[PDB]
Order: sequence, then C-alpha cells, then structure tokens
Amino acid sequence: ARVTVEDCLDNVDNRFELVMLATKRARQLATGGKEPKVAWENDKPTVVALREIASGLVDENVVQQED
Amino acid sequence: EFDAIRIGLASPEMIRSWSFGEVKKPETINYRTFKPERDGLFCAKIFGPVKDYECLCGKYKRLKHRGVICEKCGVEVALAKVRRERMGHIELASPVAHIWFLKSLPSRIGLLLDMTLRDIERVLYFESYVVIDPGMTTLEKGQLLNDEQYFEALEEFGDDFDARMGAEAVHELLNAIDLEHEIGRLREEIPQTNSETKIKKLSKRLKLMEAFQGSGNKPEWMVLTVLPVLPPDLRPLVPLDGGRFATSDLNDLYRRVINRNNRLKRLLDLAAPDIIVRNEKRMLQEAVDALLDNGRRGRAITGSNKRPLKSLADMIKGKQGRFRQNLLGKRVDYSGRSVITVGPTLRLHQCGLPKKMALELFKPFIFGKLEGRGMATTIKAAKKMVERELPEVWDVLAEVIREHPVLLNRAPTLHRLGIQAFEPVLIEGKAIQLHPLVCAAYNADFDGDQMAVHVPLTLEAQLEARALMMSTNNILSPANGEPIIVPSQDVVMGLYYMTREAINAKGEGMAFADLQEVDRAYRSGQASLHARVKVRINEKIKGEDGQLTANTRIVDTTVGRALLFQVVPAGLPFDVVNQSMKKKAISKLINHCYRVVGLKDTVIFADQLMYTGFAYSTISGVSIGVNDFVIPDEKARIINAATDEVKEIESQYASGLVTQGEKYNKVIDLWSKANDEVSKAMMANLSKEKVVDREGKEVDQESFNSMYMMADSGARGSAAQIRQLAGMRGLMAKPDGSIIETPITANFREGLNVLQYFISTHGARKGLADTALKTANSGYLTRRLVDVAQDLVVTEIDCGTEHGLLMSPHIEGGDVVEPLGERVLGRVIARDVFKPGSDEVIVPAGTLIDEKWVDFLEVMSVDEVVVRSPITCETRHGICAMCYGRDLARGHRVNIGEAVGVIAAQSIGEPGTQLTAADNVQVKNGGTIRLHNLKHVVRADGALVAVSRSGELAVADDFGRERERYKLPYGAVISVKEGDKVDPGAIVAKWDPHTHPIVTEVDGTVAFVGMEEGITVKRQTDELTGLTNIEVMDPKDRPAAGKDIRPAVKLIDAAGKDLLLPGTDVPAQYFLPANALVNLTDGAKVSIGDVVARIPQTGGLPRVADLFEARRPKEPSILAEISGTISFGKETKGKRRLVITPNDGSDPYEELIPKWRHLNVFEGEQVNRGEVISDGPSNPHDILRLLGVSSLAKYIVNEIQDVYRLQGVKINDKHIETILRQMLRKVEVSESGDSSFIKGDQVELTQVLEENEQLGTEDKFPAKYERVLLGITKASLSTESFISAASFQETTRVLTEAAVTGKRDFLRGLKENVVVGRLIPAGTGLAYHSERKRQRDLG
Ligand SMILES: [Mg+2]
Ligand SMILES: [Zn+2]
Ligand SMILES: [Zn+2]
Repeated sequence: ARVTVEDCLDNVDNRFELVMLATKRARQLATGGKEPKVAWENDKPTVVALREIASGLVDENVVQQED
Repeated sequence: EFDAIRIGLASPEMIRSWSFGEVKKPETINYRTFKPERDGLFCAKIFGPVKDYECLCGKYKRLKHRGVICEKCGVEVALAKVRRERMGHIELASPVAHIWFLKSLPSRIGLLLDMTLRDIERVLYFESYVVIDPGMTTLEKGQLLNDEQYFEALEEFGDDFDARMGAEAVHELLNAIDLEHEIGRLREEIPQTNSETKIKKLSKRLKLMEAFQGSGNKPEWMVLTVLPVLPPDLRPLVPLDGGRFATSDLNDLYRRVINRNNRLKRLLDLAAPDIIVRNEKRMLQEAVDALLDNGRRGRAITGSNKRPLKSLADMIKGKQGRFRQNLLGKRVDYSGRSVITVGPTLRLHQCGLPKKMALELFKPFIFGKLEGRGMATTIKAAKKMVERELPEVWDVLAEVIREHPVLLNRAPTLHRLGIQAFEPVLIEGKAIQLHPLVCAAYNADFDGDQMAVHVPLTLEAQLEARALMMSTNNILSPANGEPIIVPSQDVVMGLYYMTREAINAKGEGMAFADLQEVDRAYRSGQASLHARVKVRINEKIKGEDGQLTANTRIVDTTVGRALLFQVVPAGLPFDVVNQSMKKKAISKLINHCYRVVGLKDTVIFADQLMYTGFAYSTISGVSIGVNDFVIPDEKARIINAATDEVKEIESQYASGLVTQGEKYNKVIDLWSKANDEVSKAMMANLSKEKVVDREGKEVDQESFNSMYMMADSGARGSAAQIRQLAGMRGLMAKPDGSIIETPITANFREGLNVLQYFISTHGARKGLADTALKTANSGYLTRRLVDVAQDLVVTEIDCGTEHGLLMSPHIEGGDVVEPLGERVLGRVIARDVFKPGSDEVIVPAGTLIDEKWVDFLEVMSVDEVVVRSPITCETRHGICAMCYGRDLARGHRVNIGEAVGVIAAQSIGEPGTQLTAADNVQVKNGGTIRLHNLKHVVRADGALVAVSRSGELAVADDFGRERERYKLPYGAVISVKEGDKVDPGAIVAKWDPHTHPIVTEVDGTVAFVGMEEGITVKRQTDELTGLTNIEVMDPKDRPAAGKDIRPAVKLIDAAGKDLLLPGTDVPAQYFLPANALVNLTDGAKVSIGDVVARIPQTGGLPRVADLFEARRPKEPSILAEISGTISFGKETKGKRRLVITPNDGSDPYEELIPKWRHLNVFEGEQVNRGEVISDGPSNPHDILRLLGVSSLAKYIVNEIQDVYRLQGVKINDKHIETILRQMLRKVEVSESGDSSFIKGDQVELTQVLEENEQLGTEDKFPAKYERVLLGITKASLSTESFISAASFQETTRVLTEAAVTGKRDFLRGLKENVVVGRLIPAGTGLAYHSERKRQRDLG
C-alpha cells in the first residue's frame, strides 16, 4: 500500500544514488512531462517516484531516454 | 560557477578600479532635510541612491532607462541593493604602513629587511635617521643615525650619502631590495655558519621568499597609499522612535581619518618646518592604527563609553573566541518549538503536530492549493481566508499534509540521532506529540523539554527525509549494533509480567488447540495470565534463504508466553520467547529480528510490542506501597553484633595497644563486611518471599512483589539502589576524600535522623555539581574531535593494500572481557586465515565478516586473525570502503559518499555526559602452560628461576588458544608443567615483590673484583647477630675515592678457569647495586639462578582527553634507545649514562639521565629496549619512534576502552582508530636533499614525491622520513585551506600568513563549503562534484 523506501534501498544497495534517480523522476511528474506507469495512489509526486524504483519499471537509462 | 579564491596584497592600480569616486569631505547629511549631499560618506554620487531608481533633483523617475545617468548632478539611477557593492577610497598625502605586518610576533617587514620589531617602528615615528643607497660609503643600510650623527657623516663623505627619515625611507628600500640577489647571500653562507639559532632563521628566509615570487606578489604592495572605504550599507543610520537616530562606531573612525587627511592636504605649501612635519604625519599613522585594531597598542577611547572602539578586526571575530557569531548560530525560517507530550496511539513513522503550528509553518503551501483549485485567483484573497479559519481551509490543510515529512530535534544535539524526520499528523492542542519508543535516542524526558521543528521546501529535501533521516531507517545505534528502539521502562514492565510462570494458578494443566483458541479462553475469564498449560504452535524456520517451511510442535509454556508469540512474525523460532523476557532479552530479540527477516517486518514488530505492552500493563495493578519495602529479620542481628565489636576496638585505643592509624582501617573494614552481610540476607528474602500452596504442602517460587519486578526485569532501577531503601546505606564519602568511620544505620523507610541526613548531602551536592560541569567539557571535547575528522570522506571502492592489524580477544586478566566475535564483527579480513594444520585456508580473501561467519569462526580454534584497519590504507584524499568496516546503522557495507569522519567523532562525545599485592600467580583455569618471549636457563636444583624482566605466563585450553595470560615479573621462581593438566587454584610462582631478586647464569665460584672497603662496601651487621652480611655503600654517601669505582663480582670455575656465557665474549658477573645485602660470602660455590644480593623496592574526561592531545605526563617512563648491552653510568659525573655496544654494530652515541629518579641501578643485564625500565606513566611519543605504528594504535584503543568500559558503555573500535589516522598524517624529514632540512610535510605528500623521484637514472633522488604523533589541537591547524584554520582559532595569524604567501584555496572540504554556499562533497553532494570536475577536466 504505502511506499516502501526501506526494501527499495536494499535492491540497489546504494542509498545515495537512489535519491538521484528519484529526483529526476519526481520532477517529470510535477511538470507533466511523463505519465506514471503505476496508478495514482492519491499521494504526492515524491511518493510514487520511490515505488517505481522497487517495481523495476524505471531505471537510470529509462529516465534518461524519457527526457 | 566560481572557485579558486585567492588572497593577496592590493595594488594601487587595482584599488582605483573598484572605486567609483573620491571622497574628500566628512560632511554626509544635512540638518534641514535628511538627505545626503555630494562628496560624503553616504553620498549618492559615488555610491547608490537612497531609494530605487531616484536621484537628487528628481527629474527622471521612470523605469525605461535604468542605466542612464543624471545630467544635473553626478548621482545616477540604480537599484537599492547597489549600495552594498560600490565603495570608495581616500587619497593620502603620505603613505602609512599597515599594522597586520607588525601586530603578529614575527614581523613580516623585519624578516625581509633584516631589522628588529622596535627598529622598524623607530623609523616610522621620525625618531631616528637612516641612510639608503650608500654605494661608496662606510655607512650601512641597517645601521641607525641621529641628527648629529647624520651631519657628521656628510662631512667625512661629502657625497653619495642620502639620509631619509619617515615612511618614504622604508618604501624607497622595498623597491630596490633585490629579492633575487638577497636569496643568493643567504644560500652561499648556508654551509659556512654552524648554529642552532642561525639555521632556524635561515629556513624562514628561503621558504618565504620562494612563495613571495611564485605567487606574483610585489614588494611595494605592503604599504598602501590609498585606503578603501566600506560601503555605507554596512554602517547605516537608522532612525527610531522620538526623532533620534543611531550611528555606528565605524563612522567615527572614518571621520577622524578624513579630517586629519585634509589638515595634511592643506599644509603642503605653507613651508612647514621640521618640528611639525614629523608630528602631523604621526597623527595620521595613529588614525589608521585605531581603524584596523584596538586594545593592543593604541586602545582608542570615545566619549561616554568605557569600552574601546570596535575596529574592523574586532567586528569579524566577535564573541565565542575566534569563531564568528554567524557561524555559531543562524536564524532560519519555517521553524518553531513547543512542549513535548507522549502519545501511545501514534505510529513509529509519524508524529503529532498542532493545528495552530501547521497553519503557520505551511503558510506558503496553502496559497499554492487555493490558486490551483480556482477558489482564490488573487493571493490577497487567499490570505484573508486562512486567517478567518473557515471550514474550507481545514480541508486543504489536511490535503497538503499527507506525506510531507517534517524534522524534529532537541536543543542540544550530540549525535546524528538527534535530528530525525517524522510524518506530521494533525492533532488538537498546543503541544507536539512524540512517539514513546524514539525517546531513548533523543535523550529527552517529558519533564518540560522543548524540541524544535523544521519544514523542508524543495523536492530534493522531501526525498532526503524519506530515505536516510526517516525514523524507520535509523534503528541501529551509530556506536554499536544494538538497536536504540528497544522497549523502554514502561512497556518492558508490562511484558515482564506477561511472561511469568506460577506454581498454582487458575486454568492449569489445560490443553489448547492453537494461539487463537488460547486467547479466547483468557478473555472469557476461565484462564489466568500466567499458568502452566500445553498449547500447539505453528512456526516457520528460515535456515535456508528463499524457502519457508511450516511444522507443528506441542510445547509446555504459559498462557502469557503463548500470547507474546502472536506478536513476533512467523520468521523467528519459538525459543526466543520461552524466556523470562527481561530488558536484555528484548534487546537481543530485535537485533536478531533485524538480521533474519529484514527491515519492513521489524518496524511492524517493534510497533506491535508497544501496543501489547501497554494494553497488558494497564490491566495490572503494579503499585509501590509501604508494605513492599520489606525488612529482613536478620538486620537487627547483624547491627547488634557489629555494635558490640566496635566497643571492643575503641576501648583498646585509650590503653595504647592499637594506634589511630590502624583503627581507621579496622572500622571501615568491619562495617563494610557487615554491609554485604545485610545485602545478601535482604535479597534472599525478597526473591523467595511469596509462598504458594497447592495439593497440600506449600512450595516456594519467585516473589511477585512490586519492587522486585522493577529490578529483575531491569526496566527501571538497579541492584545498588535496593540497598538504600530496604537495607543499610553503609559508609559515606567526605568531600575531602576520606570515608567516615561510622556508617548510616537506618534506611529511607525507617527514616533518617538530623545528623544522618546531613552526611548524605556531601555526596549529593557533589553529584549535582558535576552534572553542571560535564555539559561544558563533553561539549568541548566533541568540538576538537570533529574539527580533525572532517576532510575524511569515503571516496574509493578498491585500494589494493595488504597491510593490517592483528586482532586478539581480551585475554588480559583472570577471565575474558571482550570475545573475538564482538571485535571483528563487520571488519573484513586482511590476509588468509590458516587452520592449525598447514596447507589449509578458511577465508580465501578479504570478505566481509557477518553474523554467519562469526559462528563459523567460533566453532574452530582460530583466535588470531588479521583485519584491515583505518590506520592502514595509505591512499590520499579519503579512506577506501574496503578497509573500512560495515556500517553501524545499516546492515550492508558502507556506500561511497558516507562521511565516516563525522560519525566517528560523535560516537566518542555522545557517552561523555554519562562518564564522570602482585606477589604470587594463582591461575583460575586449567590447561597446558605455554611460555612466550621468556628466556629461562635450566636450574641445578630444579626450581627453574627466571631473572628476565620480559616474559608472560599463558595457559592454553584444550582447543589450543590462550585462555588466560598473566604477567611474570623478573626474578620469579616458577616450575614448568608443559604437557600436564593443572588444577584450579594451583600455585605456579612464589616470587616476593618486597626484595629485588638478582641472579647470574654463570655456575661456579664467585669472587668480588673492584670492591674497596670503607668506600663501596661497609661491614655493618644487625643487632643480636640478626644479619651478618656485607652491605654495600650508596653512590652519594661514599667518599671521593670510591665514587668512580664500581663493584663487579665475576663468576668463574672452581678449578681456576674463566667461565663465560655463550652468546657474548664478556664473562657473566654478579651485580652489586647500592644498599645491597649479599648473604653468600665470596669464595663459596653458588648455584645458577640463586639470589645474589637483597635490594628492597587519574580517571574520567581529563583522562580520555589526555590521550588525544599527546600530552606528556608529569613523570615519564625511562626506556632504552637501542638494544644491546646494559650498564651503569659514572656516579661522579652526576649523570648516569648507560652505554650500549651491540654485537652486530657498535653505536658510540648514548643518552644521559639525571640522578633524581632511581630505577634499574643493576650493573650488568640485558637492554630490552622494548621493555620499560622505570615504572610509571608511559608517553605515546616514545612508543611510535621506537617500535612502530602497530603498537601505538593498539595501545590507544586499549587505554581508551578501559575508561569507557568502567561506566558500562560499549563503543566500537572503528571510531577510536579513525581519529588515529588523522593524527598520524604529519611526518618529519632528516635528510631530504630535495627540500629543507627540518620541515613539516604530510605522509601522503612524501610518499608520492618519493615514488616519482625513484623513477630516474640515479635512483636515489628520494629521501627518508619518520612518523611523529601530533595532538588534536596541533593537527587541526595543519591544513592547506585557510578557511578551516580561521574558523577554529586565532584567525589573525592565519589571515596574515595567507597574504604574504598568496595561497590559492581549492574548495573541496566540508567546513569550506558551508561558508561559501555550495553543496558539501560528502553524502548526496558527491554526484554534483563529480560532474563539476568532469566538465573542468575536459577544458
Ligand atoms: Mg528533561
Ligand atoms: Zn537628480
Ligand atoms: Zn582501504
């Protein structure tokens, strides 16, 4: 249900580059550049951007190609 | 962007470029109208206008041409912020020298002019005449001259002699100083002179002139002809109520230097004589002195003010020492504070927030939702809606606050856990609610404490508070792996009462199907909370990762123990619940749950424990009554028996049998023995007080008393505090340091007397006075440790080194204190681990040791494994992540970018607020005796006496590891039992520390050689034939003839042949020290190893802070320099010099020691440079330059841990060794060849210069270095950036040194970027600096 930023940090195992991919991803949702693949959970843009990292729908090369 | 800031002297051509005009009139405002005029301090012609886009006449006020200039006057139109950048300058008639080059102790002008500090001042004040450009004249430039002396010099010379006096005479020499030729005079005369005070002066001349030319600075830039003025916006005139205004203290200093400059600018054509032309220049020189700095030399005063004028030097420093007021504190927006309040109905990842605070902190966020929805198009209409607090505003306020985390922190912060982000939930009230479990990390109680609040704004900050600063992420402590979210006192008490077992209870012997069926019977009232039942459980084992199996098992537990298993997830077994569940039992439960299941299930498990702990505690009637403090019936028997024994002791004091010096020791030892006798009888009655009856005869169980529950569970209280309520208090301590002979008999329940209560005040007031001082010392200790560990950021991922430190368990003492598994937990391996058998490997490479490898190494007999320490990994600019251990907060490895230097300094200063015989060897265990570093020869009798001072007795267990290692003194008689089992308590040594044993390895007849009667030996015996021996004489009490004579009892064979010991050609001889008693006379046979002669023999914060400053103690231990032969110096010379002569290479150099300290006066023994000679405190300076770097790091961690383990805290060894790496960065050079002789260079800077110079044809361009240990105060100032050295202390000396050197600053540190405004290079800011250097490196 809610965002799980604890287990998502264990997949990449960096906890420092995860917020870098989440910053450029959450900025595209607020400006309206791209539509999120996962359905909206009636939350802010900073929450949906963290759930897409653990699901594997977005990545460093995926977010770079969308811009 | 911008970087590479420079510091240099200003040129006269550059000052005229920043200025926009010239000021010559002190008048700046008018009394008729408060508007500035032309040519003033607040004028609009040079600086900007008083308002935006306005002028003096007021003709042009439009916004079409902002850059246009007015034609009626000189003031142009501009903005209001332009008055902060524009500045002016004054034109001086005579140049004046600054005070920065004369205020510091080494005068920068005198070192370049070969003059003193007083002589350079006598010339500027027109007090003495000097000559310049002599040429063909006998007068020198450095020599002085008077009025009559200069006139006589012109008569004998006639020409080629110009004597000038004033500031122009000094400036005329700097233009023709010939800096290129002045360095050649000192370099050519470098090998000619041989002196200590002249060599140090020569090093400072070459190191400063080289940096003076390499920076592009000019010598004439020291003295300035013009003086820039500060912009008027930094010294404004703000009016207040009543028609009054305020003027800064700087406006008076600028007014004093301007009017005196005009008085000198108008006296250039009036033909002023010499009497006044020398004094009017000093009026201007003292004005610049009062403008730069006050209190040192000038100390200017003003009217109606006792304090001196605030000059430009005192405004940048301010208060709090050398640190600026802006750096120590900066006000921020979107903040607030209130009183805390505990809330049990709050989740762990959220907190509380009042509606009145959420409406003011999130004010800009509400205006963004009202305009986007379409309710208020104008921002003014939305402001009136949020103030009226209508029903629609509360709808959007709860919508904007749903997942936006806020920050919470207490006023004092000592560690990283002080700032934790929380999710705000709207509540009703005026207090900020907090979770009860996170109070252990904040170190705050609900007694009136106020916590701060902060609101992040940007999108980058919202993602930061949800990944690292969240409350669910920082569960483990930064010091040790134990969690800090452990259940607190109240919830543990509720859990301890649940996990209990009663002998007779309601609903015993019944069988339940499952946990759901067992809980149904408890709520119905047919089953007690703690009763022996038989239930069936369903648990899952996670021995294999990725697979979960289920199995049913029927166990014999209680009803309360079965309900607790419903809280723990199915991933854990059942054996972690069947215990008594004390406070230490749950601390090991969360630590085990964190490393088995994960983190997503640990937060839910830690939250469900607080709900089930409080629900089952409110149903309990745990209350402290007067009947709970039971008194044992044996208290009156011990007190009446002890009172009758003291009456027997005091009666003997009046007769004269016992003295007062021994009566004090017997009374404090009698009441102390009676103090433990009451405590043993009190706890034995409180533990078995409850007596239950079942099936006839009664039985005994654990007492369910309210006071015993709070002590057995460990939730609140200690074992020593019970002795003060239901038992006697005992002896108390006086403020002077002594102990009162009579103790306090009564306790708190029976009531204290008027005199007994006055004694307890001495220890209470001293305790309340210490908690007010530790807040200042611990806060000062954490500031010095963090200022030396800021530039240490993990940036590398693979170093490639093969060095490390040997790790061994705490084998010192009777038993083990710290096991091996608790020391290498998380530290990677350095080399290959070898089995007891050869050709075997356990760990192949440097793999990270986890909880799985700890049990794998504990099953084997391995005990000495080498790991990689931060003192190793000599790479520059950070520390690699491989040699660094695992993360303390995260279970995985340390990532790239985490600042391990800050978390290491905070882990030491965090527990600072809590911190304030040897005759025989008796082993406590049994095993094979193994001797190491002990050389003992065989004995003819069989006692195996060893006279060596280096040795240790270690007993090995059945596995092969040394369980206990004791210290063996010199001259100890011990029987070896290698290969035989030893019983517990068996005596292994029977040495005597009262007399120093002296033995000789030579076996034969001994004869004294070089002994004179009446000078060195005295025939003195005891009374009644008590002792008939030969007593030697002292070195100072002997005569002048026997002062240089030293007795030497040589041992040879009985047949007449000279016997010598193997190894050295010098025959073995017996030592004869001063005041020695030899029982065996000369000419008699003596056994090998027998006694030759008879010679009789703080703590706290100041202790832990002494080890980091490398402070030498008052009494330093005396050691040996080079191993070899040990001897005794001449007593007649007054300095005992122990000469050395090794067998490999003879060293004629030796050291001398004074006769004030007497230690190791034995003539003839081994050197043992590693072994100490004089017993006492050891200095860390002598250990580094003698043995190496591995022992100094092992000694610091050992002594520091012995201070923290006394109180009970546990700190990991990674934080103690991290500070040791920064203190060992400076090294000294002996024979450089490529640089100066004595200089301070870094170890990494010398290693890169050594490796690059070795790649040549000569292969000898490199040099040698030596490691030196520096304190934390001296290592902080040894930095390349002047910003880090200016913010620490003494910003005056560091600001002048950077001016004459011209250093270019590279912003690559932590403290350097917080003052400029850029991102820090540590943490998430490393990715920003990686793209900056990549773009800069491309060109
Ligand atoms: Mg408090
Ligand atoms: Zn005008
Ligand atoms: Zn390393």
